[PDB]
Amino acid sequence: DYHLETERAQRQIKQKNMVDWIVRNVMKSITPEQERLMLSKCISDLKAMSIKA
Amino acid sequence: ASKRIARSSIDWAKMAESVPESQKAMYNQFKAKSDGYIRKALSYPEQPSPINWEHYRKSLTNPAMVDAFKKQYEALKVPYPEDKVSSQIDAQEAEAKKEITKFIQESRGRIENYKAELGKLGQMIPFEHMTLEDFFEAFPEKVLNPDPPSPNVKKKPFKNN
Repeated sequence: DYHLETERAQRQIKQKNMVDWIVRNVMKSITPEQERLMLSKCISDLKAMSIKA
Repeated sequence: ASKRIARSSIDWAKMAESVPESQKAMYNQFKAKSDGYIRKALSYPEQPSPINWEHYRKSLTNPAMVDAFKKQYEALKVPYPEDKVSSQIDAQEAEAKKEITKFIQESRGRIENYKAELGKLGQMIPFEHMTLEDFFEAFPEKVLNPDPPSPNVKKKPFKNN
């Protein structure tokens, strides 16, 4: 039970640490060329939903 | 590991009939004292509680410590401890046997005395057609010259003080 709770405590802090690391890394990594590509994909997906009727 | 599981129990009924109740009231203490150790014998059976080692192996990231714990648990399997005062009980058992034989032969002697007394009463002539001399002969309490005098020679007419 001690090893299980130690593993659970280490798993919980690693999950919390990787969550805030991913949030900070995703927010700090914003590029305009990828933003325009995602904008074009959103327009194409909107056009695909209009066709799907 | 063997010998006495909780199923073993001597016949209390014959033992309870044998003792003279409050004359051997320590048996009433002894049975409850033994019953208390039965309560300890009620708990902790032979095998312990099984543990699912595979659940802890899969849940823990590194199950090598669980394997080491399981290997050490299987290696450390201590057997039963040693009997201490069994020889003293055996020594008192032999002393009890001697007291058994001594009490048996003394009771046999007293039984033969009571049988001889009943044989005397069986061979005694009845009190209806019995002469007074034969009453004195069958019961040697008697009266004679070196005897306590009394106005009526009775069982206790002499001192009365």
